[PDB]
Amino acid sequence: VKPNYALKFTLAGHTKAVSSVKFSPNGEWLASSSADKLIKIWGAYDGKFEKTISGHKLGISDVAWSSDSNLLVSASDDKTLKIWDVSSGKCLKTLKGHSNYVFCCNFNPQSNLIVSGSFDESVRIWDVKTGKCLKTLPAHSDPVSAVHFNRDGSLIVSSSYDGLCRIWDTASGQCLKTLIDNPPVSFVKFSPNGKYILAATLDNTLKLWDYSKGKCLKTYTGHKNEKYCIFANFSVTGGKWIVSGSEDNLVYIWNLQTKEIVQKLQGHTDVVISTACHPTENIIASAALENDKTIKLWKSDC
Amino acid sequence: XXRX
Repeated sequence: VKPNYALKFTLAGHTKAVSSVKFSPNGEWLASSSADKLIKIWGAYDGKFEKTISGHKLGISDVAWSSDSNLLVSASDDKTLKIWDVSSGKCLKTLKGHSNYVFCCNFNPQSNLIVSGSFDESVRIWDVKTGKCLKTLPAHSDPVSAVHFNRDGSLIVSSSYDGLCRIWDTASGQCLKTLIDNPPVSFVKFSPNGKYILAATLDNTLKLWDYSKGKCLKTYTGHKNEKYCIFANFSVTGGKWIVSGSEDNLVYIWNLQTKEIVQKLQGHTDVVISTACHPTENIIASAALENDKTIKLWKSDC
Repeated sequence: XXRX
């Protein structure tokens, strides 16, 4: 019925605001990016600092793991993305092409392509092994705030302050569908089955969309979100929830079916910009801004 | 951070 997330670890180490948290697919680590130009790797189960990854010249707005947990990609204001060897810590490739801050990024499930989103309003698709930009899409008329591949890598969803979500054909570059009132969309991703997409807007609202029927099935509210591109999550390991950061410093958990808030996690002392759900365990990591600078690990029975 |  209701989860019971409780605080386990507060991870400290970032010297400026934390931009995003992501559990590795093998469930062992957590990667965080931050305005302090650094990527930090932490233990998922113990909360222990493992290492720092540096090389970017300005801050970092996003970080994503490859499918085998061997690689990270990061999206920086220095106008580039970097591909990192998670074990050696070293930068394998530098992806150059964007003409402005790189904001969001992800591997495809196969993890031989990277998708990126920029303030130059393009979505770019990069070849992981060579590092070349295969496609540039003039995707939006406003900065791109999220990109994501679907279960099989054939589709890319993207969103923007322009108020639209757009679904793309990975292979052709063609735009397949557009979801439309139309307040700024600060985040989108596919559901795990890839049938719906989850979209956050700067009118304090998460919407769940039936992707193919192009219609809105459910809307979640109650949190504060009017400024920041906050990460939202499908929780699937126990009960089926929607999870999300909030600008009032809480982590919000909703019942996906009933739209009711089932829990609010108190503890952070600033906007929660990023939450992430563990691959197998009932565990949420959350990260906060300049007045907090910590990641928290919470665990539930369901 | 941009995002921050």
